[PDB]
Amino acid sequence: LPAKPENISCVYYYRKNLTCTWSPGKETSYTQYTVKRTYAFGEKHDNCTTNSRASCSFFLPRITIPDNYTIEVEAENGDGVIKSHMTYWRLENIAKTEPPKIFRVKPVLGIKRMIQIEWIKPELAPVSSDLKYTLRFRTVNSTSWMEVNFAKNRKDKNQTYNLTGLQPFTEYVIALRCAVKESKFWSDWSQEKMGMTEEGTS
Amino acid sequence: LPAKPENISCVYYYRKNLTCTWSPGKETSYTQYTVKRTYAFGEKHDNCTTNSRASCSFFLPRITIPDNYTIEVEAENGDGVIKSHMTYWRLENIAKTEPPKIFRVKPVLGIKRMIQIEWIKPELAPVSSDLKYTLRFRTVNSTSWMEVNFAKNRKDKNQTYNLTGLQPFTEYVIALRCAVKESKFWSDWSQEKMGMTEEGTSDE
Amino acid sequence: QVQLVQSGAEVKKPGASVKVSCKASGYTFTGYIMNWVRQAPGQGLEWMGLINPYNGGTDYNPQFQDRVTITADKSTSTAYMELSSLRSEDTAVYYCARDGYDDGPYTLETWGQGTLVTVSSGGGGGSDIQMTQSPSSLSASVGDRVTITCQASEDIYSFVAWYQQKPGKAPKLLIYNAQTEAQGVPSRFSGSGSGTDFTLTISSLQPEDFATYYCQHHYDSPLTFGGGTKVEIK
Amino acid sequence: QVQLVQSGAEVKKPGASVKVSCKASGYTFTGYIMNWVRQAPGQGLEWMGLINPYNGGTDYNPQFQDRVTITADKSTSTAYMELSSLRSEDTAVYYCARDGYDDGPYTLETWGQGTLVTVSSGGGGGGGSDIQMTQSPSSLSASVGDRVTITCQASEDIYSFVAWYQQKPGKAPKLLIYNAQTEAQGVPSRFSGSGSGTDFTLTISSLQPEDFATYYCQHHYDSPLTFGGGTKVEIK
Ligand SMILES: *[C@@H]1O[C@H](CO)[C@@H](O[C@@H]2O[C@H](CO)[C@@H](O)[C@H](O)[C@H]2NC(C)=O)[C@H](O)[C@H]1NC(C)=O
Ligand SMILES: *[C@@H]1O[C@H](CO)[C@@H](O)[C@H](O)[C@H]1NC(C)=O
Ligand SMILES: *[C@@H]1O[C@H](CO)[C@@H](O)[C@H](O)[C@H]1NC(C)=O
Ligand SMILES: *[C@@H]1O[C@H](CO)[C@@H](O)[C@H](O)[C@H]1NC(C)=O
Ligand SMILES: *[C@@H]1O[C@H](CO)[C@@H](O)[C@H](O)[C@H]1NC(C)=O
Ligand SMILES: O=S(=O)(O)CCN(CCO)CCO
Repeated sequence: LPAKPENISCVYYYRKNLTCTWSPGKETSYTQYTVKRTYAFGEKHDNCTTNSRASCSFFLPRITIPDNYTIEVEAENGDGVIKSHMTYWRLENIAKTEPPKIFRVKPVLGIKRMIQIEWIKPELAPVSSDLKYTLRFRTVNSTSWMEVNFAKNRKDKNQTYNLTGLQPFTEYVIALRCAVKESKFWSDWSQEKMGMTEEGTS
Repeated sequence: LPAKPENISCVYYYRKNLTCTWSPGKETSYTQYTVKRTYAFGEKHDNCTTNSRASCSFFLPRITIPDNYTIEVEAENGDGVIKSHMTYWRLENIAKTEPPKIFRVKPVLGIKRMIQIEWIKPELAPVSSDLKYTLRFRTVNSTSWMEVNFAKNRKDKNQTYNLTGLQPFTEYVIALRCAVKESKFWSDWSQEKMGMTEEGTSDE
Repeated sequence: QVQLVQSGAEVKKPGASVKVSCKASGYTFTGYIMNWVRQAPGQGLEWMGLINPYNGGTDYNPQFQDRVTITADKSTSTAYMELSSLRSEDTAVYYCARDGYDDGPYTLETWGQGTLVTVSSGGGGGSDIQMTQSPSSLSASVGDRVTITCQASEDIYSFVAWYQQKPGKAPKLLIYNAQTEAQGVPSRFSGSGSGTDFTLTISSLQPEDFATYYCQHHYDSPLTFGGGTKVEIK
Repeated sequence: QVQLVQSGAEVKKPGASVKVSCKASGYTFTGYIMNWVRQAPGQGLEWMGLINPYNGGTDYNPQFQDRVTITADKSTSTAYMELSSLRSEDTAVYYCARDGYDDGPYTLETWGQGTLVTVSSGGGGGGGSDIQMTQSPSSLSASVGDRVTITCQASEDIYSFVAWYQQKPGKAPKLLIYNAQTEAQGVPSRFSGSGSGTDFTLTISSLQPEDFATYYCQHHYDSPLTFGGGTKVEIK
């Protein structure tokens, strides 16, 4: 018999694909994998297949979000068939977006020891979701990053952030990443951008 | 009446298009132009049209080379139609190719006061015609070009040229252009390529 | 060297269409006219048409002018011949051929290996859901409550959408998932139901609402629509 | 704002094909499924198919499997719908539509303005030649070493615009002669052509084994190009 598929892992690249990978085990003779997906809260059924980690992908329009969906991987070789343990997924929890893009990194006039970052959202992102963010920043010379986190409401159109607690007349390198609030999968960091605080502390 | 078309001028961009332009004349009311072409030594007929230098283009497969063809531009307005003088052409005489591409500029080993240039023909090139070439060259110093002409038989496959009489151990900047033997329209110059003569004067 | 490599054999039912490809290499693609020719089994040669890849200009044999489309893609050096409305008499080997002699245009100097197209009787969500709507028309007055019904041949849970179509206009989505209002839909429109039985209700009919209404399952492909209900003015 | 702008009206002959475009703007083209739907005059909606511009995957209504191609071009944010083997019943308005609700896939949230396609005999750079070529004999049997001559006759004066091809069993035709008497490249010297006006001959001075084949003439005056019916040279 083939090994029992295990270590099933799925990622939803938002409006691109849903990929599930798994540990196939020792592949001793030609094995076919079939990933059986139940979705739309138990009401719809898709499959994808592959052969001799392993990987398999689903696409719009057979994805809905939000969703609770199940995955089981069947392996079949000459000797016979075997199914993995069932796995249970919340799609929003595994949704990954492209990074944001910062276009402006400069302070507001008169206000010391602070920089303001403005960015656009990734072009593809679920409008019916809150976004969380992590902004990493280091000075020109700095080796280690510092990070701060913040959340933005789905309805909040203001895509700025006031970064306080900084040093005067120092230049900071900055990068930004986002994800839906409920997701474990952060975007890749944005491209780095630079800016400088104003002099003084008044 | 329209002004009689005149200054008819034609260029055959090889295996792209034949274009004939002309001086239209007075622009008194809308003028529709018809270029009547007789080609294939008088055995075939084409035309193109345009409206309001005015311009008109012919395409493969309605082009043979070599060829003697004629052009006549008719202009029509409200008053009525007017013809130009018939003009007479050899397509090979107005055939323009794209530039060659030099890929090697190096002395023959041990041979003094000379560089050998090797090139490839333009991507579209009439295999049936003999080619002529100009090779332009100058030292890196120079603000001025020297030129030499040469020809290659169509049957000749050797696409090198020995530029001689150069200075010892000198860098030269070089460019090449070509055309069919019968044509008065040179290609643009190739991209420039640099090379250097060996040291010394006696061949070794 | 000059080569034309055509696509593989095809078998098609009467009334289908076929698209054959011809990939050119070893020369500048836009510099040469590409012709298409066919030969039925044991028969002679028939010219179909040509294209000039330089500007897309085509020239078709009028015996096929309607049914034949020749295209060319510079980026891939590939020509294509499509024949539409296939009949059994179109069974043949289809050849592309380059016209290459500077002093002999309209001749066929380099040929592809040819493509057999056979035309014969011997030439995806898999749902099979019918939607019926009732009634096909009704007459109402401004202010009336109106209810339109949609029936699915099978249990489709709550995967139904409703569209409004005004005269001369594209449909607009009103409702999906049986009951979710689409963006910018007046609240007088509501949907309900699940399973096989669905309704759209208009609580108070306004002048703009005299229109045709369509339901559609959105379970899985193929998608099918109800036959529509026309809401007309009494 | 999301816009879908379709190409203009079409009139096509029965038997022809049509290709409608649908130009998308105001959103990431590859992030949303595009559907095509049609509506015949005075009738309901029928779904035709969709494409996923992310990877080109299509899904077609089986009622048009042999006929519909849907394509998408990322560079121009444009989706296309081709329908071949048109019949009068294909007369309809054709709509592209975006599937845009995250919680409602397979619904049609944004629509193009529609493209009317009418199929009727009123729908639909040619040389206008009408030249017939006949050959004689239609077949002949001969021996290695024989001189053989084959004739071709044109229905009108075509000067010397005649070509000859050889087609060996199983193979594409090969050009032997053009302009009535110019040998194509790699053609043995035992092949020669002559004639002008209406009457042309091909002569094989000494028939070799490779030469047993079918020979076609063709005029190359102007389109439409036509061929003779062929002369099959067979082994005695
Ligand atoms: C005929 O061919 C000529 C030669 O390539 C074309 O001219 C070029 O046109 C492009 C686009 O307008 C220009 O950017 C090039 O610089 C032109 N080159 C030269 C040498 O003039 C011309 O447009 C063609 N004409 C037609 C109608 O196809
Ligand atoms: C899914 O999307 C990811 C991220 O863009 C990509 O790397 C992967 O190849 C995609 N898989 C398929 C099969 O489309
Ligand atoms: C989906 O799963 C979540 C987490 O288990 C649960 O809270 C929720 O009730 C489920 N949603 C629906 C609509 O059934
Ligand atoms: C035609 O050419 C002649 C001589 O070059 C010139 O004088 C004349 O003005 C031209 N005709 C025009 C510009 O219409
Ligand atoms: C073409 O013209 C040239 C001179 O203008 C002439 O020598 C030649 O014979 C002509 N070709 C023919 C065969 O008409
Ligand atoms: O050599 S060609 O350019 O073909 C001929 C061009 N002219 C004739 C028309 O202008 C000179 C002939 O005497």
